[PDB]
Amino acid sequence: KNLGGKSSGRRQGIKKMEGHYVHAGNIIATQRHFRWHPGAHVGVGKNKCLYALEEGIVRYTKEVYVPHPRNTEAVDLITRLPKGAVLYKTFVHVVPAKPEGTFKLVAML
Amino acid sequence: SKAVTRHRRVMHFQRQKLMAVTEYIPPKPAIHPSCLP
Amino acid sequence: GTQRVCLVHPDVKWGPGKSQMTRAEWQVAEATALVHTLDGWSVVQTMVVSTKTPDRKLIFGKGNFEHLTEKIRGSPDITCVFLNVERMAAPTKKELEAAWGVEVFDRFTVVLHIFRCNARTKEARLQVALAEMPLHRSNLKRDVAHLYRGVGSRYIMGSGESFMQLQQRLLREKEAKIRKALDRLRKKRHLLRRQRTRREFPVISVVGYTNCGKTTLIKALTGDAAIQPRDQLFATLDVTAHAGTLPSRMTVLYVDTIGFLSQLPHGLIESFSATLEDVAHSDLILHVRDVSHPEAELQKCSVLSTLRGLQLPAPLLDSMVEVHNKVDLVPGYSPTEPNVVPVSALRGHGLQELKAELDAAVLKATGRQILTLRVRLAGAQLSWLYKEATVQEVDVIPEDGAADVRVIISNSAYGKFRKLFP
Amino acid sequence: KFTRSRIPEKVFQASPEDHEKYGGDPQNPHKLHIVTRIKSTRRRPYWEKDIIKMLGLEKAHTPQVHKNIPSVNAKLKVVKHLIRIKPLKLPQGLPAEENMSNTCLKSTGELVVQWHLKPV
RNA sequence: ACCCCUAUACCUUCUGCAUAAUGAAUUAACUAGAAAUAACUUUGCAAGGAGAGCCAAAGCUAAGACCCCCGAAACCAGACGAGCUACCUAAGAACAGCUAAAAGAGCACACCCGUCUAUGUAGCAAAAUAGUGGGAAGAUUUAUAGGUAGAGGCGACAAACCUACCGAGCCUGGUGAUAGCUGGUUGUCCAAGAUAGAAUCUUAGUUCAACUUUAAAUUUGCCCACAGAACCCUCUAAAUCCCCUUGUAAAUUUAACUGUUAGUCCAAAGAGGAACAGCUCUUUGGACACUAGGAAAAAACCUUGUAGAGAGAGUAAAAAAUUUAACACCCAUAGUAGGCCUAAAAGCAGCCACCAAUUAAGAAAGCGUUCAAGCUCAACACAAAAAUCCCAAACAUAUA
RNA sequence: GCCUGUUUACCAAAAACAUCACCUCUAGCAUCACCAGUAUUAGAGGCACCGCCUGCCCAGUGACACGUUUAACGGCCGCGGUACCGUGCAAAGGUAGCAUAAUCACUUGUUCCUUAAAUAGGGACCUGUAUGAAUGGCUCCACGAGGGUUCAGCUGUCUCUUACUUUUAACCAGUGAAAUUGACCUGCCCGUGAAGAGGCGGGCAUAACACAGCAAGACGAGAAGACCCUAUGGAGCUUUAAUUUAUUAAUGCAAACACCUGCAUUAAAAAUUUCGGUUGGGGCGACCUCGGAGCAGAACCCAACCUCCGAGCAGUACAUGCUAAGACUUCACCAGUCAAAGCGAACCUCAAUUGAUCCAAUAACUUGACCAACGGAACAAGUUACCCUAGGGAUAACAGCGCAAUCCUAUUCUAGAGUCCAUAUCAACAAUAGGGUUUACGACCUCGAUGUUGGAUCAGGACAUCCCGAUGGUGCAGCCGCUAUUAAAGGUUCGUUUGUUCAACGAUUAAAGUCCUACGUGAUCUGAGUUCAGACCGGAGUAAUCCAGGUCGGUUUCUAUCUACUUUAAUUCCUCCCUGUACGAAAGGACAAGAGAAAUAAGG
Ligand SMILES: Nc1nc2c(ncn2[C@@H]2O[C@H](COP(=O)(O)OP(=O)(O)OP(=O)(O)O)[C@@H](O)[C@H]2O)c(=O)[nH]1
Ligand SMILES: Nc1nc2c(ncn2[C@@H]2O[C@H](COP(=O)(O)OP(=O)(O)OP(=O)(O)O)[C@@H](O)[C@H]2O)c(=O)[nH]1
Ligand SMILES: [Mg+2]
Ligand SMILES: [Mg+2]
Ligand SMILES: [Mg+2]
Ligand SMILES: [Mg+2]
Ligand SMILES: [Mg+2]
Ligand SMILES: [Mg+2]
Ligand SMILES: [Mg+2]
Ligand SMILES: [Mg+2]
Ligand SMILES: [Mg+2]
Ligand SMILES: [Mg+2]
Ligand SMILES: [Mg+2]
Ligand SMILES: [Mg+2]
Ligand SMILES: [Mg+2]
Ligand SMILES: [Mg+2]
Ligand SMILES: [Mg+2]
Ligand SMILES: [Mg+2]
Ligand SMILES: [Mg+2]
Ligand SMILES: [Mg+2]
Ligand SMILES: [Mg+2]
Ligand SMILES: [Mg+2]
Ligand SMILES: [Mg+2]
Ligand SMILES: [Mg+2]
Ligand SMILES: [Mg+2]
Ligand SMILES: [Mg+2]
Ligand SMILES: [Mg+2]
Ligand SMILES: [Mg+2]
Ligand SMILES: [Mg+2]
Ligand SMILES: [Mg+2]
Ligand SMILES: [Mg+2]
Ligand SMILES: [Mg+2]
Ligand SMILES: [Mg+2]
Ligand SMILES: [Mg+2]
Ligand SMILES: [Mg+2]
Ligand SMILES: [Mg+2]
Ligand SMILES: [Mg+2]
Ligand SMILES: [Mg+2]
Ligand SMILES: [Mg+2]
Ligand SMILES: [Mg+2]
Ligand SMILES: [Mg+2]
Ligand SMILES: [Mg+2]
Ligand SMILES: [Mg+2]
Ligand SMILES: [Mg+2]
Ligand SMILES: [Mg+2]
Ligand SMILES: [Mg+2]
Ligand SMILES: [Mg+2]
Ligand SMILES: [Mg+2]
Ligand SMILES: [Mg+2]
Repeated sequence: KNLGGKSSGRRQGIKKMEGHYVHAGNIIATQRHFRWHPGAHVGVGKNKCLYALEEGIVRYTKEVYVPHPRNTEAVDLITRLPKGAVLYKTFVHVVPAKPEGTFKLVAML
Repeated sequence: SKAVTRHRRVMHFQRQKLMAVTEYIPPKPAIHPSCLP
Repeated sequence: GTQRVCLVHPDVKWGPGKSQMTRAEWQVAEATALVHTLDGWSVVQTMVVSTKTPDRKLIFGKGNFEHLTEKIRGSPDITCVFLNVERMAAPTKKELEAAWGVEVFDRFTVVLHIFRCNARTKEARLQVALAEMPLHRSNLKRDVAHLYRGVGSRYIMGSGESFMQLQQRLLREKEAKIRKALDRLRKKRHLLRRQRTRREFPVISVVGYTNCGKTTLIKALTGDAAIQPRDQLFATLDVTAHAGTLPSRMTVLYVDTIGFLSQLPHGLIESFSATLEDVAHSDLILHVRDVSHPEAELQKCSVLSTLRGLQLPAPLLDSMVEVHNKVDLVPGYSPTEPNVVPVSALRGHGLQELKAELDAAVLKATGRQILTLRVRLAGAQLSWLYKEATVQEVDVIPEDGAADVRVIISNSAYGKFRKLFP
Repeated sequence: KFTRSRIPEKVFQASPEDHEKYGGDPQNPHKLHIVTRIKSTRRRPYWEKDIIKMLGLEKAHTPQVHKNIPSVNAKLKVVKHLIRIKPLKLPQGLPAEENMSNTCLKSTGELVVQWHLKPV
């Protein structure tokens, strides 16, 4: 009577924990729902996977959640929130390590 | 056998030893109070 | 078990089984009450199907049977089918169960279930096992190919106990053990009555159809508040004796019995054995009829047929006092047939007249003699008579030292008195 | 499921009664542990086996000297049910290069720096 | 010499064998690992090597070194078979006696057959003997010669018979058929070595992973401090991941491979079953498929493991404890037989009131009475049982 | 079954096959069968003498025709009303006959006869929705080593065995095998254990060897189990399984002027090959791929014929374009994911929502399988008991073993039965224990065999006692009883049907016990039942063949090497009397004591 349910695990979750050096483009965490939200220098794919937009150190923090005003469901949740209440979410940041570049003497004209 | 059984499940010998060692020992009041004034 | 029942009532038209006295609506109402009795399930669907050959294996014709099985299989909510056909034969039950995909119950099986589920007696359990012994086609709702070839094939030149041989052996052994246990329980029930018989208590069996008010009548007669009549069918499960006092100051046992049912093998119900043997050994039979019920004639016919089949003594059949209960329900009622006492058990209208009537009946039946006897005072003759015989009246002659006592005394007690105090 | 055991911190907080019983002052703690494997690693988890190998306690009843520092203490806490831990005592102080070849670890836990094998 | 103490043949197979699972009487002899690719080692020559061809961005050339045995029912081709048997062809032979009368007639010999019983069962016999029985002038039996041949013949169809074993003969050959299946696989010694899964006409197998082995290159491998890893869900576990130190010495990568991918119990979290199974299925860990000691014997419990000799020593785990049911003695008047109720129901059949006096007593906490009467209480005083035969012997007291 | 005959040589002799008779179909003809024959003939068949008959149906399939045919395959009903009055449907609604049948089950149908007693037999039935008419139906004369029943007689079949002769046997002499055999210095009990020990643990026993018997064990010898499963192992047979028509026969078209050849089409006959997997053994049923949620609370990953939900799209867009760092990855690979920057532009939603290679279509771009057995053979089903081989105790049936759901037993509870009264005897809801007799469930030993129902024979053991003994209670007046404690020394019947173990019945008994012992015991016996080979009936299927349906028949091996063993104060009934006494109102009716008789068992 019970059919299906044979699907294997997605192997989703965090691929880079805090303090891990991460290169640009590396996937930090794969998730089905928004468990960890994108922080600074972290981009989201179509499937909600978080990838490092810069080369640096991954840091997980708790930050206030301010959704986009056009996110109707979240805006409604906020509108129903009592005064003084602030939503918090777990954000993943990539603290860039190297500088954008250096100025080098190329020609002594 | 499940952890919860309708009968008293047999304990592993080390657990049995642990229970016997950690049995309650009442305080012996030296001289029995019954025959003290 | 929270079952869902389809009540299939074969309405017999023409030929044997055609009921002139009762109607299909009444019979299906009776079946609905029967199934409600068990506290577990209720009728989800009811179908009255015309049938002209009730004696055939399938009861119904080919077209009607196909139509019935069509609905039964189409409707999934049904868990079982109750066939208001008294008793089904084993082949009929097998065919109907296979066709309809669910367990099929008849009146006999349903009553056995009432006894087992309500009166959880060993008699009922053993009777259910006895009736359940025929066991094949375990997986209903589907015909299962089996291919039993090669199981227990000959090893050298012979084979061990095969299937349908082991089944036969188990069937025979189980039947024997159930019968032996039932015999033991019957012997114990007989043992229970030895002291009562020795004390020679006049014993009266109240018999009648279910819900006629046997329990209520016994409550009214005895005055016992512990007796609790109920509106449920087969409420008075198990047989019990209650003491009561008659206007002649006599003590009499009323045997509250299990109510009888129409279209039911009472002799083959083991739980009814106590009732049947108690009415057999009863000194008088009190036939309670609920004249208010529309099916009164059918109920009387069924009860009388059961009593006749019991092969009771001719004097016991005769003098059976008939009491028409529930007379208050009928606004104005007049008993046309003589020698019937109209009473209202709840309202206690004709109870005094009934008491006098069956008091005379007991005096006739038990053989006790009403007589005036002279006893010398201080002899303890008077105390002995007080204990061993009912004492209607006492008149002491102050001068003589004797007393004339009007007493109803049995032959045994009279002989004992004459010998003990010549 | 059977898993690695997390010992609550309160277990390793000595009391004054324990100090009196075992003769160790909370101030000025001992520097080195003498550790002896008194129990087999057989029938014990692979992690305990590995910790024993790391501590170098493969041979039973063979004393080994270890630092009394938090990390070594953590390993010893992991495998504490298989080992006997005692404080290394130096009645004559640390052995010098001159007497490095005359040392002996007495059963009391004292590393005497002179071993004459003669009656006192 | 035996007596003493210790010791559960071997091989194969298996989760696990003394196993009452396989093989083996024993001796002698015979009887079973064939090889490419790519690598590794060692030479030679060297941007070239090689005795045309081929390879080459250190290669090329040469050598060394890894790949078993027996076993089917089968399939097909060509021969050989009808001296047995099935049927037929030619031309022959036999059938006493009695009853009946020109008979697919009866009894009954010879003769043919083989109903039933016994014996026999490596027998006298690879189908018999003794008795018994069916037919015995016919569709009979039978001698001789001939014919029908296997994708076939023949058949009063019993899948009968076709040279003792016909669901389709036998021989030879293809053929050393093939077998994921069973069995076997022969000198010494050391070392490493039991690991998730996926796919599969696939779960008796195989390939890839994982594990394992070898060699080589390199540098981090394991343990692990904070900090850190989600809401749903109100609470919500043992833990885990990550992880510098630290204690350690391993790890990753490169090259070449096999074998294991049919598993048991124990502790723990669970699921199914019946909170059964020495049951089944996952997960963490342990042990076993290796040594030794212990729990009696003992794969899985406990102790302990790295190997030798010793007629030394300290130890590890390691021996079950329980024996259980007494109990008050005295005394009871009472307004009245509290009312109603009932034939009477009077503490004591039912309901309501349920007070009150005597020093002290519930309009009575239980028996009894037809109803009463009579006897008491509160109140005064004073654990287990089964089938061959129980199962070490015994012991309560000499200093842990 | 008409009969005489025939058949599985070597387990079935039969009811099976044939058979006269009847009937169906086909054929208008000669120089090798038919046949040296010619429609009263020949061949292919069905059924089965005879007697009465053989009913209705051509809708479907087949065949023949261009609609016919059932003595071709085959089929031959319902509904509503109260048997007949109407109606639906069909091709026709099973007609005559017979009927518990050799005819699914119910089944030991219900009756009468038969017997003391009958699951047997015979005669009957409002007896079959699974009887039934040349898939032949009834009747019947004869006949049968056919299958049942039976009168009478007969008898050692048996009650109940004994005696003797011969053979065998044992001893002496001559000659002289066979399977078997790891080695054996080869005991019993209990426990253990690979779940049944001569070898292991604890006990007990124990000089040594012969000879003759016995068959409880050596899971004894024997045949690499024929039962069951598995193998991408076979083969036989059937088809309406897949692929073909090479071959024949027809036709049509060519070619040649009917034959021959080539090409097609249709049949007949065949040929080759297959008959998935999982699976609490196999089968049936269900399932096979993908996604979400629990189991799996917290990085990841986790099984289940476990619990639940869903998917095999849809919508919007036409940059839903091109490129490219770095990463993830369903534990392999295949496949699947995310994506910075850049070019070119503007200024995808969705959990699943799918499928490789080859090969086809296309100019190309691209498209193609509910290949769902979803990592996908390009295309193949049944059945086998006529079976075969290789294995498997990896896997079922018997047995053992685990367990105790089921089963059985005992206590606790104090509601309720018991006129009153829980406990004389019981007992609901429940609780706590014990046992290992059942049905299971598990699949641990055994498939290079552990022979497995019932019976005979002999029995060993338990007591949870049926009888005999003692004892307490009783709703124990006596007689019968009921219940409980103790007791296993001894005993525990003969018959009818039935294979029955059992059951019923007949007659008894003091009683006619419940069990265990491989449901004791087949190297002691029997095989009646029982899913080997033959055959019939009913049913299923197109057929082969099949049915835990019936029924008739059907090969019972072993010379003993080892262990073990082979001469170890009795119960009960009845008769009289007590005694018509005690007891009892009567009905009835005892003990104890005493006397006498027997029956069985043991030994002579
Ligand atoms: N009006 C009326 N109703 C009555 C009378 N007697 C009985 N009843 C009703 O019928 C019911 C019968 O219940 P019981 O007296 O227990 O039934 P019984 O006669 O024992 O029958 P079973 O329950 O079948 O045993 C009563 O409970 C009342 O509901 C009567 O005299 N008059
Ligand atoms: N990719 C693909 N290949 C196909 C498909 N259908 C057929 N094929 C190819 O053809 C094979 C199947 O052959 P068939 O079963 O004969 O195909 P069919 O289309 O049913 O019939 P034919 O056209 O007669 O071949 C496949 O294995 C492919 O090679 C399809 O839907 N997709
Ligand atoms: Mg899931
Ligand atoms: Mg078979
Ligand atoms: Mg042996
Ligand atoms: Mg062996
Ligand atoms: Mg084997
Ligand atoms: Mg052998
Ligand atoms: Mg010949
Ligand atoms: Mg003659
Ligand atoms: Mg003749
Ligand atoms: Mg045949
Ligand atoms: Mg055959
Ligand atoms: Mg031959
Ligand atoms: Mg080979
Ligand atoms: Mg080694
Ligand atoms: Mg050592
Ligand atoms: Mg008192
Ligand atoms: Mg014949
Ligand atoms: Mg004949
Ligand atoms: Mg012949
Ligand atoms: Mg034969
Ligand atoms: Mg013959
Ligand atoms: Mg024969
Ligand atoms: Mg015939
Ligand atoms: Mg007979
Ligand atoms: Mg001789
Ligand atoms: Mg044993
Ligand atoms: Mg001998
Ligand atoms: Mg045997
Ligand atoms: Mg054998
Ligand atoms: Mg075999
Ligand atoms: Mg094959
Ligand atoms: Mg991956
Ligand atoms: Mg697949
Ligand atoms: Mg057959
Ligand atoms: Mg075989
Ligand atoms: Mg079994
Ligand atoms: Mg097994
Ligand atoms: Mg298993
Ligand atoms: Mg063997
Ligand atoms: Mg006893
Ligand atoms: Mg059994
Ligand atoms: Mg037989
Ligand atoms: Mg047939
Ligand atoms: Mg038979
Ligand atoms: Mg015969
Ligand atoms: Mg024999
Ligand atoms: Mg013999």
